Amino acid sequence: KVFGRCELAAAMKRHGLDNYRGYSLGNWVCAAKFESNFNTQATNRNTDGSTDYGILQINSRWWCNDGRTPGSRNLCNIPCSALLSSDITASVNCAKKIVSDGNGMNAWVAWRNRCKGTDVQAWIRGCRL
Ligand code: NA
Ligand SMILES: [Pt+2]
Repeated sequence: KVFGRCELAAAMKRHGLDNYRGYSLGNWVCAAKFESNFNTQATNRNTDGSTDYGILQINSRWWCNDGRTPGSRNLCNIPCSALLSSDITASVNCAKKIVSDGNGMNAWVAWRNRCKGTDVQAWIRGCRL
């Protein structure tokens, strides 16, 4: 599913990401734009053999089981395919564990490099939230 910007903002808000660990909703919408282009089906292979999955590009190295990342962890206790659903619940629930783990949104390379320190409130402008 490719979300619209305000459509994703509404879903992320409903699932409790606005101000989650102090990150405003615009931070999460910006992170999903640059991680996945708002596409729940996005997948990208990492150099270490792991893969990033879904609208927030969650890594099989630590967070999910994809059956091809040997020696890895599954800290969200899910198959990585759960992170590709049109329903973002599994991605949002897993993102909450990631952002809680001590590095905050720096875990998302695209957030660090393209969102951090920018006018992230622009990402929710015009939306009826
Ligand atoms: Na894993
Ligand atoms: Pt939820």
